[PDB]
Amino acid sequence: YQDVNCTEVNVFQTRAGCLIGAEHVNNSYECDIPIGAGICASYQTQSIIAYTMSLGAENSVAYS
Amino acid sequence: NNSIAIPTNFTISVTTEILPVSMTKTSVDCTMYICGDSTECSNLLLQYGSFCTQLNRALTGIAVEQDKNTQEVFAQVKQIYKTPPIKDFGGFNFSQILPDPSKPSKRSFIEDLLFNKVFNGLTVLPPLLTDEMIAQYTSALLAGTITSGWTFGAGAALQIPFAMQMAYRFNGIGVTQNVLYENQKLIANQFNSAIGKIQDSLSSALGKLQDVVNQNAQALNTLVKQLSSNFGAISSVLNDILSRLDPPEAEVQIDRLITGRLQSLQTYVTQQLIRAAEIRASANLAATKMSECVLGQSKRVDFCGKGYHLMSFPQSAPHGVVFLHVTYVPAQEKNFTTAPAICHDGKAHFPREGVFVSNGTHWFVTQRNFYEPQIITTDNTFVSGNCDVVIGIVNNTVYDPLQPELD
Amino acid sequence: FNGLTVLPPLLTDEMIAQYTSALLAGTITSGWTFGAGAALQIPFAMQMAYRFNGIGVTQNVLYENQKLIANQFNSAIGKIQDSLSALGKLQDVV
Amino acid sequence: NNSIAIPTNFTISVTTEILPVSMTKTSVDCTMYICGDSTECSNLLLQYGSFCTQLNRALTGIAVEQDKNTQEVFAQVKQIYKTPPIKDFGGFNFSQIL
Amino acid sequence: LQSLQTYVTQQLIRAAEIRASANLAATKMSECVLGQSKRVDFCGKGYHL
Ligand SMILES: *[C@@H]1O[C@H](CO)[C@@H](O[C@@H]2O[C@H](CO)[C@@H](O)[C@H](O)[C@H]2NC(C)=O)[C@H](O)[C@H]1NC(C)=O
Ligand SMILES: *[C@@H]1O[C@H](CO)[C@@H](O[C@@H]2O[C@H](CO)[C@@H](O)[C@H](O)[C@H]2NC(C)=O)[C@H](O)[C@H]1NC(C)=O
Ligand SMILES: *[C@@H]1O[C@H](CO)[C@@H](O[C@@H]2O[C@H](CO)[C@@H](O)[C@H](O)[C@H]2NC(C)=O)[C@H](O)[C@H]1NC(C)=O
Ligand SMILES: *[C@@H]1O[C@H](CO)[C@@H](O[C@@H]2O[C@H](CO)[C@@H](O)[C@H](O)[C@H]2NC(C)=O)[C@H](O)[C@H]1NC(C)=O
Ligand SMILES: *[C@@H]1O[C@H](CO)[C@@H](O[C@@H]2O[C@H](CO)[C@@H](O)[C@H](O)[C@H]2NC(C)=O)[C@H](O)[C@H]1NC(C)=O
Ligand SMILES: *[C@@H]1O[C@H](CO)[C@@H](O[C@@H]2O[C@H](CO)[C@@H](O)[C@H](O)[C@H]2NC(C)=O)[C@H](O)[C@H]1NC(C)=O
Ligand SMILES: *[C@@H]1O[C@H](CO)[C@@H](O[C@@H]2O[C@H](CO)[C@@H](O)[C@H](O)[C@H]2NC(C)=O)[C@H](O)[C@H]1NC(C)=O
Ligand SMILES: *[C@@H]1O[C@H](CO)[C@@H](O)[C@H](O)[C@H]1NC(C)=O
Ligand SMILES: *[C@@H]1O[C@H](CO)[C@@H](O)[C@H](O)[C@H]1NC(C)=O
Ligand SMILES: *[C@@H]1O[C@H](CO)[C@@H](O)[C@H](O)[C@H]1NC(C)=O
Repeated sequence: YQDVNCTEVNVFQTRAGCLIGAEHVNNSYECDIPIGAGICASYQTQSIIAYTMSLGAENSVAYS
Repeated sequence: NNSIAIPTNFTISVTTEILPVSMTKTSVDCTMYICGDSTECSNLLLQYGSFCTQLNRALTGIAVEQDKNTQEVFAQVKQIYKTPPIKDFGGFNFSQILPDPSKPSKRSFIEDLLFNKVFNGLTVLPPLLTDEMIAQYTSALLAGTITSGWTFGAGAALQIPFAMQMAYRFNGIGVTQNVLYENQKLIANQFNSAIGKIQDSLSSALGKLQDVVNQNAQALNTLVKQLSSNFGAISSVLNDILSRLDPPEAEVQIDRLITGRLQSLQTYVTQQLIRAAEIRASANLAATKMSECVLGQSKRVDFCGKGYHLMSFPQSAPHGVVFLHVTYVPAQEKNFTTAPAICHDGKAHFPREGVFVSNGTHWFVTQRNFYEPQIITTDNTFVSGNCDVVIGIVNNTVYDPLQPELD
Repeated sequence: FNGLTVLPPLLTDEMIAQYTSALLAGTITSGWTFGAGAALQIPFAMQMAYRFNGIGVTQNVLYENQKLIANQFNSAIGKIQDSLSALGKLQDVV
Repeated sequence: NNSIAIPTNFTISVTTEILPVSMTKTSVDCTMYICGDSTECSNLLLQYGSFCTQLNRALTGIAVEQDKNTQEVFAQVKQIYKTPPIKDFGGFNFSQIL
Repeated sequence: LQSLQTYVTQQLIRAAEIRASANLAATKMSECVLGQSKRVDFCGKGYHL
């Protein structure tokens, strides 16, 4: 639900609005379905999860 | 016909360039804009076909294209490179452009300056990428280009000392490495001063980014103000028409509002489509500029700044990208006398990579973009033909290195 | 007409001609040096030698065929005006 | 697999390329075109909102963009250079273009 | 009003096309006149001088 507070309609509240049916996780994966404001939805396993998209693998160049 | 001018010094100058990449994503709803939640208006509008489906489809397309533009402009890296904790770049100072942990959203100083410089059926969709993530892309690009040159733009990033990277760039712009290696401190000081000047100028310019925001706000305000026009009817309020008349003649006063509001909405959608096309062209140009000036060195004239392009830095903006083009500008020229080739022992000698210059008595060989005279030998020249066909030949000796050392 | 107005361009035609003449003079005299900063004079033959050096041809070829190159260039320039005396792309907009 | 061709001569060719850069800047008075200076028509047109304002804004934007295009295309030089009175260009003749 | 709106829309589209052409012309000037271009068939047919 876009730009709607979750009290006006398991249940997760994001900047893009209120999201129902997705489980918020602490992981960070690549974006499968773009939700908005840095949030994406994917189907892991059997269920739907909502996370923060990961920009990419971290890398530090051995510079001297 | 026998005079040339060659610079003896140079100045490192950094200039800015601002390109809009995206605009605000907006969506509208007919059933609440034209009708304002009234059943009879929807019943009458149902007779008009499926214009509103087309309008919604167009708005959705132009909203998706904005995220597509942002992704193609900024997401040009695979890894997220990080600057090493120790920063020893041969005297160069990137403190004003590198991310600051204490600053909000981990933005840089110049990024913070740039960011500080600048209902009823209408909704605004937030962008897919937030400001923090765009700033992280910019920081990754900056770290990669600082610590790897252009190698990371073609595959795995390969580390290299920064002084050697700038020596590579100098060689690319036609100046030998010894010129850079013997002037490292001066180049670093000039670069630092030029960087500070950009900060000073910005702290005191972003018209192109302001223009799109102003145009979008003006269009939305005009669309909202169009709701208070009767279009030659009794009033601009649906409820006034409803609860003052029965519906055999009130239905005639309603359709006029319907067609007026539909015309206004179609005009707004067409203007938005044209503006989105122009923004897409600008975003394509910005992506090309990023790929050709940041991930590499461009030989195109006046494409990555004014002068001989060395290397560029990107910076995030509210709805755009700011480039810091570092260019090589020659200065302090003195003009000499010149000959196309030298005749010696009946043979014409041409310079391998430079030109023949004379200060009045002696002849030398120097590179074209920097004054550095050398003694004319057989190692920096090649022989072709005899000295009776080329016009402008002068008489001089060519120093053969082998003869004196052998004897 | 009835409410139609044609605004005059800001840059008058002789001003554009002056820009073009300045560009031609800079190209002929300083080569490409004036495009990056201060104009640096250089004999035209050596600039053309530079330009051949840029396309993978040794500069001695120009210094051995200058007369032929100049004659061919003059003949081509003369042929251009005969070909002109086309502009459909400009006419279409009008 | 063992044959190559190498040129032994060359020709100098000049070709013309033509590109439009600007249009004719036109501005249309919405009220006088629509109504032809009649008060009643203006009064009825006032009921239609601010369409004429948007039309004039678009036309003015186009007119400004034309001058911006011309300035970008041509104003790429800082100083007005002048050719020397002599024409010692190594046998090259630029009389037709100077 | 309908005729005027149609005229304005067509003028806007034509102006966008002309602006694209003018950008191409400016790039061609900067890359063929102020320097030597290595791009194939960008500054004429053959090897640009
Ligand atoms: C090339 O230019 C630089 C700066 O434009 C010159 O360095 C300056 O030298 C003067 C003379 O002592 C100092 O007062 C300035 O502080 C120097 N500037 C900087 C930034 O260090 C340099 O001397 C010039 N080189 C030649 C050969 O003329
Ligand atoms: C790079 O430049 C920055 C300023 O742009 C330097 O940071 C400042 O340095 C001065 C001089 O000691 C300090 O007084 C300030 O507290 C520093 N921080 C600011 C102004 O925010 C930085 O030191 C320079 N880098 C190096 C290696 O010297
Ligand atoms: C290059 O040489 C020319 C030839 O003398 C110099 O041009 C003259 O400079 C003087 C000094 O300002 C002027 O009064 C003359 O009008 C110039 N033109 C002439 C004499 O035709 C020029 O100064 C030299 N370039 C440099 C950088 O010293
Ligand atoms: C032109 O450059 C030559 C470089 O050899 C100069 O000749 C030398 O000048 C120095 C400086 O006075 C003398 O110590 C040497 O004895 C000279 N000869 C040699 C072989 O080095 C010459 O003076 C310069 N001329 C001008 C007008 O600058
Ligand atoms: C360059 O040197 C050659 C030979 O050292 C000069 O050619 C001689 O010129 C004189 C006078 O014109 C003649 O008397 C000789 O017969 C020539 N000898 C040969 C072998 O050609 C030539 O003139 C010199 N060029 C300049 C410009 O001084
Ligand atoms: C290369 O081409 C040029 C011109 O295309 C040739 O020069 C011509 O030679 C013929 C034969 O004598 C003359 O009749 C023409 O007048 C010449 N053209 C010009 C413009 O002068 C040249 O012979 C060819 N071959 C070589 C090796 O240069
Ligand atoms: C440069 O070319 C022009 C023509 O494009 C030459 O002017 C012509 O010269 C011939 C004689 O060579 C005359 O018969 C014509 O009447 C001239 N046409 C004019 C003046 O319009 C000019 O002479 C050439 N320049 C050089 C230095 O040869
Ligand atoms: C949504 O409603 C809750 C409950 O009143 C409130 O605390 C919160 O501020 C509202 N807004 C958001 C964005 O959660
Ligand atoms: C995610 O991590 C936070 C810690 O910042 C924790 O409070 C929260 O319970 C975690 N949620 C899940 C679903 O693991
Ligand atoms: C240069 O021009 C002068 C005329 O001032 C002439 O005497 C000389 O022969 C010319 N030299 C060349 C190489 O063109």
